[PDB]
Amino acid sequence: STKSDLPAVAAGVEDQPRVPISAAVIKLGNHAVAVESLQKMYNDTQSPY
Amino acid sequence: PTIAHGDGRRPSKQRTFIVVKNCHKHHISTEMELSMLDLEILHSIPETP
Repeated sequence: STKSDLPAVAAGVEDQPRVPISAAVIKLGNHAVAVESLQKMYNDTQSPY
Repeated sequence: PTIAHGDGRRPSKQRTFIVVKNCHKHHISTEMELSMLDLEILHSIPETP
């Protein structure tokens, strides 16, 4: 059964504590989505984004 | 800082370089006048109003 097995699927993923994260989010239709750019780290290292 | 690479190329070496700048010097010069009479009467002692 799916409800009986959901603890087996998440092998300690729900156990770990959660922390707030900084990222821009938008509401498209019904989905909330996170949008971001990583170009800072690649500009810092002179590697091609 | 540098990024790790996984390709066949030799690993990118960490980079520390030395940057030397030069200090400029500026000079400023102002000219002022004082007439000889303006400087003479300072030595004299005034009593009458």
